Amino acid sequence: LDAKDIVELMRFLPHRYPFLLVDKVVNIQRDESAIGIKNVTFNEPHFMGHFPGRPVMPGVLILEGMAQTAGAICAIHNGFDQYAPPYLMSIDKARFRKPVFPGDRLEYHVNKVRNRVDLWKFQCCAKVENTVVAEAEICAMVMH
Amino acid sequence: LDAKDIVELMRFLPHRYPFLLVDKVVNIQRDESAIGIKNVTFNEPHFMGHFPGRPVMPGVLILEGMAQTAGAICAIHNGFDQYAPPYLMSIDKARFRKPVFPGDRLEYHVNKVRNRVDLWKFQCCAKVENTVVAEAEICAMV
Amino acid sequence: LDAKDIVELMRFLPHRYPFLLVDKVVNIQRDESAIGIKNVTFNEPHFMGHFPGRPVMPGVLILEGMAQTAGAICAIHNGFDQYAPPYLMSIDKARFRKPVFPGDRLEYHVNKVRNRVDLWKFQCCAKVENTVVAEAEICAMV
Amino acid sequence: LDAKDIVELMRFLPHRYPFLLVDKVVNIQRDESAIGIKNVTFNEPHFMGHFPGRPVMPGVLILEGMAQTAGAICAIHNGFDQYAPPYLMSIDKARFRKPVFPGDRLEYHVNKVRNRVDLWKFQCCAKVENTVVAEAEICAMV
Amino acid sequence: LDAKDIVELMRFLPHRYPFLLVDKVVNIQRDESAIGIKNVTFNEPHFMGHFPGRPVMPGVLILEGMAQTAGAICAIHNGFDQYAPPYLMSIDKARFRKPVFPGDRLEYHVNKVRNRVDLWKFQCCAKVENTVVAEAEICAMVMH
Amino acid sequence: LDAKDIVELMRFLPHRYPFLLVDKVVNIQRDESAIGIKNVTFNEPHFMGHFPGRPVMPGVLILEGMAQTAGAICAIHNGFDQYAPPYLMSIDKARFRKPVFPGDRLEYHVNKVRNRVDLWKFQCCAKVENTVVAEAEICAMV
Repeated sequence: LDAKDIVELMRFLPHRYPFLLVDKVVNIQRDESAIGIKNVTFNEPHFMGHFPGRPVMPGVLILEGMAQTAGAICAIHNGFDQYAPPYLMSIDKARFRKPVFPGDRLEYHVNKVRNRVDLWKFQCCAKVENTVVAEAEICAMVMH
Repeated sequence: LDAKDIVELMRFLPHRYPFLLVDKVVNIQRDESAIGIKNVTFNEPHFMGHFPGRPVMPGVLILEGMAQTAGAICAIHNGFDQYAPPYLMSIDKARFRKPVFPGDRLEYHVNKVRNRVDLWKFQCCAKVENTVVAEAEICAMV
Repeated sequence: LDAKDIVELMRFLPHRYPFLLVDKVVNIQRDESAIGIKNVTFNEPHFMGHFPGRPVMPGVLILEGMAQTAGAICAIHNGFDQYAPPYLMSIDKARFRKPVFPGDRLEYHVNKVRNRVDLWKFQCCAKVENTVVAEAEICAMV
Repeated sequence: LDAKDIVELMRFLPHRYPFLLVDKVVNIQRDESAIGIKNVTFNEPHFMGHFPGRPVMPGVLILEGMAQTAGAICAIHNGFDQYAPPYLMSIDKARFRKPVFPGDRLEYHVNKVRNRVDLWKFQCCAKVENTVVAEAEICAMV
Repeated sequence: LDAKDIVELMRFLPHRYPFLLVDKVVNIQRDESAIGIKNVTFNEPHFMGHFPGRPVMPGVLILEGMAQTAGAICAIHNGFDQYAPPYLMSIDKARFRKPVFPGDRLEYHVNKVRNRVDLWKFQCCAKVENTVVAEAEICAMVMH
Repeated sequence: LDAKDIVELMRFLPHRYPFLLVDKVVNIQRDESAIGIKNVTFNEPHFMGHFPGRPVMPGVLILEGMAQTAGAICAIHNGFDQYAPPYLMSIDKARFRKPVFPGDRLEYHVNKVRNRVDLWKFQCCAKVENTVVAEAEICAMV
């Protein structure tokens, strides 16, 4: 199974700091499934304000992590890259079960559902230590 | 109808820079409805990486804007404040119709649906110049 | 009348984050007049320190806003761009009448006075909702 | 002659990062004159965008440097502090003669002219190695 | 064995963003040993410039991580906290063996050597997946 | 004797904000010795958290300053540049004698010891006003 480090990811994702929210993608099975890795550390800029004295990872950035891992494997598979950026179209059945904190390691399990005509839709679940922490169905399109 | 400037907001929202994503809240009708204001400007940190030479507002921060205006009127109404922080639980039927850019002014129209037992759920739609730019149903606890 | 969005602006202004202080320029009449747009939002880096718990837009950044809108229309008109960067030379009669806050929208009305030999000088006034909030006469070279 | 380090300054200036633009104030003669110290280093946030690959100190921040040194000695002298924040009102005869860069050390010589009824006006000149690099007359209220 | 989460750590370390470089401390045996946890993620501010397009963790921040975990257990043990800040005095035998990257998880193993009269000196080794990535002997003093 | 300003430095050091920790390098004698300049100012990001209301320069960034001035003269001498990045391997006999603050000007005196096969090791001492403030022996590869 394929894997991508951060420098490789940068070839398929246009996202940069402070908005590149996966560190690795592993167990990449073509197009259909992968698992994205995101280390959560206190030394991230969002923790300055979310929340002061009580750092907790904003759910929306988890969603964004998920979306980036999905979009990443699709850009890899479809011979696309950055220079052709994604555009988030829908999020459904997004459910947050447990807060995540500095020190936690997020694994974003994404499963295909659909990817055709510059438009993919994945089923994604976020785990921290085989505990499901969030889930959503995320759809985006891509432009050129 | 009630309004809150940024300094007042800061009393009900624990959120600070870089994650305080509403600038005002206006036409606050108790608990049931409001409209949050967010000016989009190029001089915001996320525009460094989203995207380089092509700044466009991340939809998730639109969601977060909506969630903040909701939670803010709920914190105001229920005699709560910060020190009792919110926790986003669900987002459903989230739909992004049109990209927003520096210079745009977002208005987050939120409408009650539910708020009881430290648990509210609102129906929210984001507009730029009477054009609906996004919509979601957001639910959080406190 | 011409207008420029942020991405276009970037071709005429070398300024980048955190010091690109206009979001749009509109009603561009050649070289002679324009109006620069700057949305003020809490999510800007300078509000971390100006001031803590009391965000208020620094007057010098309003100045810098005005200077950029002027220098932009001049760079556009004279077939210049970035790669040829401006150098602020003078500011006179600068007067700040009212504080501006998150949620506010600044319009920088600039009027020609002079532009020849890589050296322009404009009369600029900043408004927030047809209320004059500042004014200055600014001169720079290139 | 009196001096203030950064931690002392913080008691008289409400300004914080990224907008606290003097590091020291020395040769403080009551109320009438001082000299503000500002080290220019590449590791400052504004150099990210002013300019990319060509760091050069923004003139308006030099202005702001001067204003802060003035407002500081006034806050010290008049038994004021932060909690009573300044408001910049005018800038006149502002003239920038030479660009300043990382590695440079700015000295802001300020001279009284006026300070009464929460309203001072100073004559300020900025030097880098006994070379005048800018000058302005600045007035603010409190 | 004791452990401290980030909010607890904040009581014993005065360090804040962008210079709080441990996320957790675990297996805290009094004063004598612990292991500090630091997740390395791309979304940290230093990665903007170290290096552009090639994020690699600066060794000096690893040293700093180590020093913070040592100083943390000492502040805990000695009934100290922040408000009494540390002051780094020496670093010796600092050796960096392998680069660390976004996605990596740092464990800082620290062992006592000395702690008396507001002055401690620890032996510290940084591992990523039971692989020694760095080591140093770090001494600091504390003031009140 | 050779000198490099910040823009030149940028050609030999891959490091950028917020981790470019020298502003100049002067008295560059080939490869063998130099002196790096770093102005310490309050307006640097690390001073946000090191420490709040008590800014004091982190010793490790002093080390990093020294390492950068070393690696910079080595990159200059050996016809290298950035695109071939350095990797810090050892630090020994590192000793911090006196805290440095905003307003201070650091000078990093570095002296060769060794530089062969993409592997240099220098003896470095940091001074503020002819007072030795720190010292280390630093070794890196490329």
